[PDB]
Amino acid sequence: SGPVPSRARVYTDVNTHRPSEYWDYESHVVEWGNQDDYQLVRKLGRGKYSEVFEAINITNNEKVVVKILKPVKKKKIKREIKILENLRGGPNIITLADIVKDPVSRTPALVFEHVNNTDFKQLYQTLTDYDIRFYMYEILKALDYCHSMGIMHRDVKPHNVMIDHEHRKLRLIDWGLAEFYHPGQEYNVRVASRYFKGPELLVDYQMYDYSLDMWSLGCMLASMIFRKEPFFHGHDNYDQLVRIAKVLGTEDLYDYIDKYNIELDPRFNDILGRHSRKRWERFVHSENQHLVSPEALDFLDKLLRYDHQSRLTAREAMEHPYFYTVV
Amino acid sequence: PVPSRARVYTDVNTHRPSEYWDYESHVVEWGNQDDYQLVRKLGRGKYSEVFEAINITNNEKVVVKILKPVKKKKIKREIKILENLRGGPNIITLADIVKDPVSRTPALVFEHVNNTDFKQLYQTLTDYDIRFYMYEILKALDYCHSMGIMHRDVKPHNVMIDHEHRKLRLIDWGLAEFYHPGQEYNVRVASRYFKGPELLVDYQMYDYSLDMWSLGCMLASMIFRKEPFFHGHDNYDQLVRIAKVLGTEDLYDYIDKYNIELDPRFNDILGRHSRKRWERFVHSENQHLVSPEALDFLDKLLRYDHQSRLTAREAMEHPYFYTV
Ligand SMILES: CCc1ccccc1-c1ccc(CNCCc2nc3cccc([N+](=O)O)c3[nH]2)cc1Cl
Ligand SMILES: CCc1ccccc1-c1ccc(CNCCc2nc3cccc([N+](=O)O)c3[nH]2)cc1Cl
Repeated sequence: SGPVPSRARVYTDVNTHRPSEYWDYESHVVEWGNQDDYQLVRKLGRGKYSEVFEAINITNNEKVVVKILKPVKKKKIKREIKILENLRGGPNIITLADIVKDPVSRTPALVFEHVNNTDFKQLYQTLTDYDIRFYMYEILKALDYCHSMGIMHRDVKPHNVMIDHEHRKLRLIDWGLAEFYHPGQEYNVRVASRYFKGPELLVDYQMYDYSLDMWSLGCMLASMIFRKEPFFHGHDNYDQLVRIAKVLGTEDLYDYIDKYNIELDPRFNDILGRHSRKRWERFVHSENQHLVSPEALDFLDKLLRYDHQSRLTAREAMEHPYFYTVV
Repeated sequence: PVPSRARVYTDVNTHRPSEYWDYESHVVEWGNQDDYQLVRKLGRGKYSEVFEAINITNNEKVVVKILKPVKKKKIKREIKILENLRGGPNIITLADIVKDPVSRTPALVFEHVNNTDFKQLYQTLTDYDIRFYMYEILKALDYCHSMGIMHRDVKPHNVMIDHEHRKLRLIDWGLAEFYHPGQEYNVRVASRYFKGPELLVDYQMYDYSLDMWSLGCMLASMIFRKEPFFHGHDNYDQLVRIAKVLGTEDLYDYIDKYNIELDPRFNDILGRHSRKRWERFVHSENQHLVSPEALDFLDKLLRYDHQSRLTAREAMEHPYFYTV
């Protein structure tokens, strides 16, 4: 008969009850302004099909961020623009300020609010237990907001979280893989970055939801509190599930695939093996014990679960004792 | 023109960091309006509509103000001021800042207020009631002035009263601004009947004392049962109506003192007028609200010279309030 259907435990019908205007990005009309009002200063990063720059707005002498997009897929550009317009002004969401094209190149470009990114390489050596709790709570405010707006980010990872530590400011960026949640919809599993992909993507279960972002957030928490980067170090997408099974165990993996009647790809036959369920306390060492606590391990255990339905939602996560010390 | 500054809270914003008063640099976090269900329309103002609503997460009634985004800088200003004053005595409480997912229209969520009708209070009000509520307004004004803010739109429409619970709230901070000594402000503020002489003669270096003139106009209308007290038909005529009570002599002394150049539009309409005695406005229908203390207090608020008017602090110490 095929796989068993599934739906989100929260914000299930938020898009169903809204007019098509909100979610039908293919029908959205994009107004491209003149890029002559912005002067490019320096390159910040170079991603797949995009380059990010620091720039200056000549009309008010203010710094901005300009993302120049390689127009490989026009439908994908309309999707990112519509999502950014819908989320504009939301808590800890990057703020879209303008949509422009250079007069001669006609290359699509997005203009955002400036963020003064601190170099993290020196920062994780000085980070405290409070700092991790504080910034994890800021990420959860962004996730509960975008999920309430019927949007899944689908690429949560440290590269997509900008922090200005001096001002204690955090922003969730790069909404290029984000999508609108419709119950019963089958999505493409080729999303997120390898180390952050949820088990649903790795076993080809297409009827996933906001809970995918909660797995990716758990991977980030485990790498920070244990000082192990990345936490699940796969070398390919099949090996990535084996790395997860070496921690969570193979017994609970079979319960997951049986609950949803998922057919395991034959490529897992010779590599999966048999693995015991490990205790989270086994990852504690002298270099990371100052970031670990019973509360932190209980919270991590409630995020890193095979069953997407059993993971905490962003709102449930915000009520956990791990955050009792934050404002 | 001659430079002027406030007699109180002069440098309160000067000694605070830039974050406090630089509203243009303030980051506004717009939440999801899906947590609120609109019930009914309460009122419709210029560039705003006020609705009674219910917060679905705690089953509590709230007030939701939907703003027409005519000027984005003005929205940031009102929000920053409401955030700075949040929780202050008799100040409307900002509870949330939201936008509807499809319309993206800016909206402010406030505490609920069960207002008693203004046209209904007017008949059963006593001398004590006027003294009590005037003191409640003074608590809000001394607080916002101490916080370096001038309301600039003090009028009865902006004061909500729950008479059953004896609760008062100063609302509509859309025209409010931060006071900086020596700053020149826009004179196109406040409602016609409540505009101070400084606004009418185009004197831009005004302060917190503007709010004390407006409060004076409110007191005069209540004790004398004359609404409004100064009934101008346009901004130029408004100055003539004040001149009919305070006289044209003291107006020229005010003008000369600050080297104000009178607009030529006043040439054929201002005329010559005598200074009237406050006792002349007492009649059979209002004598139960008038007293020597009330007239002395009123005389100390309604003065052309903004520097000579009582401060909210000085006003709170007047014998008129000895019974509250
Ligand atoms: C490590 C995961 C984690 C777990 C728990 C709490 C915080 C974090 C975290 C969160 C964020 C960062 C800092 N990430 C910066 C990523 C970044 N910095 C940039 C700088 C310039 C451009 C960038 N771009 O993507 O275009 C860019 N992207 C560092 C860390 Cl340590
Ligand atoms: C006895 C106090 C007093 C002393 C001196 C002069 C006037 C009064 C007075 C007399 C009546 C009122 C009541 N004004 C209500 C105005 C109002 N009622 C509303 C009801 C609904 C919405 C409103 N809004 O503007 O958003 C709104 N605004 C307030 C006051 Cl302060």
